[PDB]
Amino acid sequence: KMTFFPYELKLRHVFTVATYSRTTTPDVQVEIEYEGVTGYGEASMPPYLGETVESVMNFLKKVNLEQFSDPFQLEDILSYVDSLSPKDTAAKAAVDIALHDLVGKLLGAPWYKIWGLNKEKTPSTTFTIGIDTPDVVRAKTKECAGLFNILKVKLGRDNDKEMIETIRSVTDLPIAVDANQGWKDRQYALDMIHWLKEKGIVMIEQPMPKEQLDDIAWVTQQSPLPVFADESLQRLGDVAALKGAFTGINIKLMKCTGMREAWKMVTLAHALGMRVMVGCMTETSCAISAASQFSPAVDFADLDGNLLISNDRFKGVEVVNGKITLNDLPGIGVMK
Amino acid sequence: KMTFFPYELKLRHVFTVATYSRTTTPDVQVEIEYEGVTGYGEASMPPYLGETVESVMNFLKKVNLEQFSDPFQLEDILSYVDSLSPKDTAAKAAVDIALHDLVGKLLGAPWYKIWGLNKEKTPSTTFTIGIDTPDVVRAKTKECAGLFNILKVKLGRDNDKEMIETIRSVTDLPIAVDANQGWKDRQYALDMIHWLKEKGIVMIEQPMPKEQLDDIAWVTQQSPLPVFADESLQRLGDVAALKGAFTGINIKLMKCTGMREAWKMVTLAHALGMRVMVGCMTETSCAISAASQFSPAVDFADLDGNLLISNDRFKGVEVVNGKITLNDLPGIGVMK
Ligand SMILES: [Mg+2]
Ligand SMILES: [Mg+2]
Repeated sequence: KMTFFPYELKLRHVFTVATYSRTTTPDVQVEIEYEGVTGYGEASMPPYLGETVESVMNFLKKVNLEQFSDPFQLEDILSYVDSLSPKDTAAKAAVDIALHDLVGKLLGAPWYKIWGLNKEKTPSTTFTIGIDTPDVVRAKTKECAGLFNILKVKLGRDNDKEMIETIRSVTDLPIAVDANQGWKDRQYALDMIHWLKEKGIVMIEQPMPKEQLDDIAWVTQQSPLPVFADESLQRLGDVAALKGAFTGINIKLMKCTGMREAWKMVTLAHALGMRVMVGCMTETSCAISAASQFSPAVDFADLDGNLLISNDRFKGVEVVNGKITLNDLPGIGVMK
Repeated sequence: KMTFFPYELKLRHVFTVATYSRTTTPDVQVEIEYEGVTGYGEASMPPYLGETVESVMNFLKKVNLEQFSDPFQLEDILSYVDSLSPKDTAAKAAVDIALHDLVGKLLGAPWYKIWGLNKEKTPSTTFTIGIDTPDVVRAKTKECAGLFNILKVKLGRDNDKEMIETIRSVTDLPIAVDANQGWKDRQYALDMIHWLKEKGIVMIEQPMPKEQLDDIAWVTQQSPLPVFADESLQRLGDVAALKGAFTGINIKLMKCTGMREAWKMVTLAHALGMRVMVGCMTETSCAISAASQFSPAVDFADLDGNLLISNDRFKGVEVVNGKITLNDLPGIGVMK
C-alpha cells in the first residue's frame, strides 16, 4: 500500500542556484506499507528542474504496487515504475527510496551494510557560502567554519574571484567549487582552475556547458584538480559517454530515480576508472540519509540538504566533526 | 576464522576441453566461521587454467580474516584479499563465496533476494553433448534431451558440421555453441554462424582467438546470432574493451574472483548495452549455487558443473524442467 502527499519544504534563508533564488521547495512525501512495516520515500522538486507537486502526484497515481506481493522484487518493481513515463525521475526516486527503506527494515539492516560498505569511510560534507555582501559572506563563513571540513562556493557568475578572496580572508578550509556550466570559454575555465588551485580549491564541478564535452575534455586533461560532471548527466545511460572527458561524476537521487540506479552508477563510474561524488537538493533527512547510505564509496559529498530546511520530518544522518555520520537504523536510516 | 582444505573432484566420466581430457579436478573447500555461523566457499582449478592446489592453498595462507571483526565489510575485506596477489582468481573467489554465504546467513536471506531479483526468472541451463562416435552422440543426446531445454556443443573442431547434424537427427532442442577460439578466419566463422543458425543454434560463444578482436567485431556486426565473449575476458576491468565487438560477456566465478565482482560485471555489461551469460567449471554445488544467485539477470547459463562430479558436498540449486531452480536457503543457498 503506497500513500503520498505534498509537503512543501521551508528554507531557512534565500537559496540561490544560478539565476534562480527561492525560500521554499516543492516536495512530496511517500510511504509504502507492507505487513505493518513502513518504508519512507521522498521527491524534492527544485522548480527549475521541471517537476512539480502536480507532476509528481500525477505520476504516483499511475503506480500500482498492490499488484506486487513481494517488496524484495526491486528489479521487477522499479523497472515497472520506470516504464510508466519517460522521465519524472524525482517521482520515481520517491518510490525507490521508500522501497529500499521498507526492504532494509524487513532485513533488519541499513543499506550501507547490505551494500557491504564501511560506515567509517563516510565523507566530509560541503556546506555552501552563498553570494552576498563581503561583510555578510565573511560573517557566515566564520559562523559555520567550525562545523565543516570543506566549504562549497558557486561560481560561473559575476564576481567569482572576489567571492573566493573574501572567503579565503577568513578561513583556510579547503573549498570545492561548482561553476554550473558558467564558463563558455575553454581557456578562461582552465585559467580559472589554475587560479582556484592556488587559492586552496580542491575540486571543480561542471566548469563548462554540457554541449561542449570536447572543450571540457581539453580542460580536464590539463587540470590539476579533479573535474566532476553534474549537468552533463542524469541517469545510468549518461555515464559512459563522459569517460575521458571528466575525472568523475556527481550522482543525485532526484536525478537518477533513486538508490538502485545510483548504486549502479557508482559501480559503472568506478569500473570505468572515474571518480564519484554525491549531491542533493534541499530535502528532508529521508532522501539525505538514503543517499548517505552509499557515501562511503564517494570522494566528495554535498549532503547538507536538510540543514537548509526548517521543517525536517525525520532524524537521520548527522554531521559530526564535519563528517556525514550514519546511524544503525535499518533501511535508509531514519526515524520519523 | 577461515579454514580450508584440498578436495579433489571426481568426474563421472572423461571430460574434454579442446585437447585436454581429464577425470578429476583439483579443488579447495573453504569455510569462514563467525559467531557460530559458517559460510561455505570453493575454488575449482581446471589444470589448464593456471591454478593448482598448491597455489590456492598458499594464497589462502596469506589471507588474514581474523583482523576483520565484521563480515559485512565485503568491500574492504575483498579489496584486501585482491591486493594480496596479481591473480589467483579461483582462490580469491573461494573467500568471496564463503563470505557471501556467511553474510546471507546472518541476514537470513539468499543473495538473489538481497540483490532484488525474481527467482522465477532463472534461466534454462545447457548440458553438453560431448564429441564422440555418431552412435554414442545420438545415444547420449537421446538420454539427456528430456531433462534440458537447450543443449551445448563445443565446436571449433574438425567435425563440427557432422556433430551438429548427428545431434539434430535425434532432437529439435535449441543449441548453444562454444567454438573456443577455434575459427581463425573471420569469413569462415561468419559462414559457420549462418549455417548453425539454419540448424537451430541460438547463440555463439568465442568464435575466434581473443587476439583477433577486430575480426570478431567484424563477424559480430553481421551475425544473425548473439556472440558472447569468454576467453576474451577474465574480470571487471576487461569488459569495457569488448563493447561493440561482442553481443555479450560470459562470467565465471573462478575467473572473476567471486560473486561481488560478478555482480558488478553484470551491471557494467548491461549499462553498456551488452548481454550476459554465466558459466562454470566442474564444481560442487557450493560454487554452482553461488553463481546461480544472479542467474535471474542472465540470458544464457551453463550451470551444470556439479552434475559432472560424483562427490558433491552440498545440496543446492537443482535443475527442474531444465531450469536452474533456487531454493530459499540463505546465503548461497546450500546445505552441507
Ligand atoms: Mg552541481
Ligand atoms: Mg566458453
